[PDB]
Amino acid sequence: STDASYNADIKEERDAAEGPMAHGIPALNAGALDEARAYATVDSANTDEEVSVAVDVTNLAVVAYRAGSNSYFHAAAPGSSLSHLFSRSSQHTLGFDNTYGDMAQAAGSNRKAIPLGAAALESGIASLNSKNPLARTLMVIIQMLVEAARFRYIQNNVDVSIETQSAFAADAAMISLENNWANLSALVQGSSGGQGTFASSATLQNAEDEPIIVDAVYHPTVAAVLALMLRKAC
Amino acid sequence: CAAATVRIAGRDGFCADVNGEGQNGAAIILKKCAENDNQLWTLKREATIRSNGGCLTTAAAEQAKAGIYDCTQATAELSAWEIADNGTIINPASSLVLSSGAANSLLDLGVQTNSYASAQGWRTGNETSASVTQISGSAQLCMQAGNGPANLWMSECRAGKAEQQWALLTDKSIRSETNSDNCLTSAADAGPKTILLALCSGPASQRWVFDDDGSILSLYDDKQMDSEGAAAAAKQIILWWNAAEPNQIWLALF
Repeated sequence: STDASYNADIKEERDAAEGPMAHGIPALNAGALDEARAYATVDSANTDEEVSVAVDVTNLAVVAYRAGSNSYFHAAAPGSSLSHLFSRSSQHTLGFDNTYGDMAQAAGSNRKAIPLGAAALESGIASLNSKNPLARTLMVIIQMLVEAARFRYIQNNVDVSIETQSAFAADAAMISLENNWANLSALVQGSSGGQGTFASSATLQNAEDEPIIVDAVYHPTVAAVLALMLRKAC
Repeated sequence: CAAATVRIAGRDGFCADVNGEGQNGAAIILKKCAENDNQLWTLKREATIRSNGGCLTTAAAEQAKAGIYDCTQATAELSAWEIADNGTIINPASSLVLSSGAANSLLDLGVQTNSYASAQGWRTGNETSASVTQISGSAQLCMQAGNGPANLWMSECRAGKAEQQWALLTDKSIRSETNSDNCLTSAADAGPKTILLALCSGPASQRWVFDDDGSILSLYDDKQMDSEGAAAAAKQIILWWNAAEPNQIWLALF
């Protein structure tokens, strides 16, 4: 239950799944990944009820998770992923993917209507070790662990939380950033001939719910926030 | 992937404009930001900033001043510009950079040498207004304005007090929100004295830029924003060099 422990945590996640940067912001490895290195395993313990996450190091997606003697792969999991993930376990398959639009449909709620912080993934892991209606615990886990490594801003949201010692939900700030992770990248890689200027206006919201129309990379909301960028070009 | 079109802001949020419209030899001025056709600049793949069909050339009626011109009647060297994260917009061949003598509307824009001043800081992007954010630093302490906005150390974040709020202008200058007149200044850095707030004189010492390394660098001296040690609640902040200290790390939570 510390910021440093948590800081170091996502740090080891940012510098373990990153190949040479572009505008100073690192980028995930491209198809140059063997199925024998496309999967990263992360552990997560609490009251000693721990899980294991199997993320894709090319795009940072959770392809399944272990529970002692049971693993649970998302519906969008390719075949070759079961034959070399948590094989020594009793495999299983879920009825949805790692998408939010999916896990949102499941839970019946969503990121904005979901509290985050220490007192959140604490029980998030419990539901997992146990079982069902864990859809939500995927919101307050993928977001607390994965969506915080790509943006320094969501880490400082999950960090300023442990700080102030309260709980909180994902505002329009983290959501816009989150769902614009594919565009941003594409727009920052496709934007090399226009030297620091995208082709459209990506809208991200500030903490005061003020819509922001980012046009270039010369904005703090880009160079300082983005920590890991998806690999797409032009 | 070939050609994109945005805007170019600068000194005190004033936009880079083309005297009315004209063509060939029309000087560039500092005009209030609007969605005008003579306000939009097309950043291209060969590095030529073009506007109303013409490229942005460096003239020399003796001196050197930005201006538009036929991209075919102008010599390459005079049509290729280079924009960097530091906020500079240079012309590699001449080695001269885009600068704004005075922060006044309709004021002619001139090209000079790299002083790394705030009078030479720009920001290409459609969003031109000042980005009001919250700068967080060492030990999750926020940046506030000690005493009457004339000194600033760190203090706990209240999460709603304008004393710790800051405005980021397109000229790469950190200014106060309830007084966008004075802004982050340096000092005689040669010997850790202290950073505070004076009126925005536009020197190469009031210009900061948030780099991807996680810190705030000041182009002029390539130093970064640091603390005297840890004392943050009644002490001071200094300018020190690349020591990879976790204390030199800051994040603008917007």
